[PDB]
Amino acid sequence: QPFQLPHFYLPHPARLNPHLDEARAHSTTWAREMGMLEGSGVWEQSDLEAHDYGLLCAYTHPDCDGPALSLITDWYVWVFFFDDHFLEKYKRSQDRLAGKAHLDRLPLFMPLGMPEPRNPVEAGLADLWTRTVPAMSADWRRRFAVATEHLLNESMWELSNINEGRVANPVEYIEMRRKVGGAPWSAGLVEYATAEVPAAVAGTRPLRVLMETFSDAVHLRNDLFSYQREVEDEGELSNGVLVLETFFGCTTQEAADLVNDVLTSRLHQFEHTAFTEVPAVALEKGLTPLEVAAVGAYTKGLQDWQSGGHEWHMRSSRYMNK
Ligand SMILES: NCCCC(O)(P(=O)(O)O)P(=O)(O)O
Ligand SMILES: [Mg+2]
Ligand SMILES: [Mg+2]
Ligand SMILES: [Mg+2]
Repeated sequence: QPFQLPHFYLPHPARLNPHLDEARAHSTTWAREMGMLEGSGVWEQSDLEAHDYGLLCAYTHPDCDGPALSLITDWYVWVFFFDDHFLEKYKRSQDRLAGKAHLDRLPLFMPLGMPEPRNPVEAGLADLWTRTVPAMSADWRRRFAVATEHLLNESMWELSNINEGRVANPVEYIEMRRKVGGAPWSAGLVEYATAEVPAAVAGTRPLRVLMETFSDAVHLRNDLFSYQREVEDEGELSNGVLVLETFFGCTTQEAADLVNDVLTSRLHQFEHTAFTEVPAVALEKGLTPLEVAAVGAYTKGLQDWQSGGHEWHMRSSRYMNK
């Protein structure tokens, strides 16, 4: 173990969806149906169960019913399969050209007909997209497809950095995980689980800031938990602890300690944003009682996502949690 986990700022206790065991059973079955287990070259069933994405989603989406949790869990099974698949098939061989082609096919499985799927990533996305889109607005649809594409562009950017040996500097790292990282995608599914953000406030600064603080915080937390795997097994350079470490030339523990202080700070700004800036713009735009409740449902969702996410990271076999 390369460093000891720091003292985390954890103000709000996590809650756990009672449909957890339902989500587990369904998603493991769905994974095999998509071809993500034996024969994938990526996961065996034992891997998927040890990662425990049912537990992740039950922690991060505590209030939705059994069917919603099952769909969300499949989404996360898919997003992590895509991550480990891309690593195993393209990153470890630094196959930038084949990676590009792989990624270029995936938008064909998010129509705003579809081709036949040739791999589990394509198969999973096709399935999820058809199951999810009918329940949401046409506007959520366009935003969610964009968010999913950003995730895809992220893998490319990361691979190119690995291939050229270039670690991003601290501002570059943050801005890149903001622009193409998976926080808007996660927040996209929080809306599915809670309510879509009223368009009257969706593009305003306080909701933008709310997303910035949410994004920074979730990535920095994961960086702390996955540094060991990423640095001494994967060769992944997209990690905040590694970014500070190379920039300052400090010890691993020193960088993790500062990363965590940055994390606590982002969490502070989230709380302030959620409590003050967002309610203010809700008044300024004259949202109805119903619209205000949707906003509150969503921001509350982000809070529970973060608290649950930490409890998951402390348990999943993906991470440095002893
Ligand atoms: N799509 C899921 C993202 C997975 C990660 O969180 P992990 O540390 O678990 O590998 P990332 O690769 O972004 O660091
Ligand atoms: Mg990744
Ligand atoms: Mg990863
Ligand atoms: Mg990580």
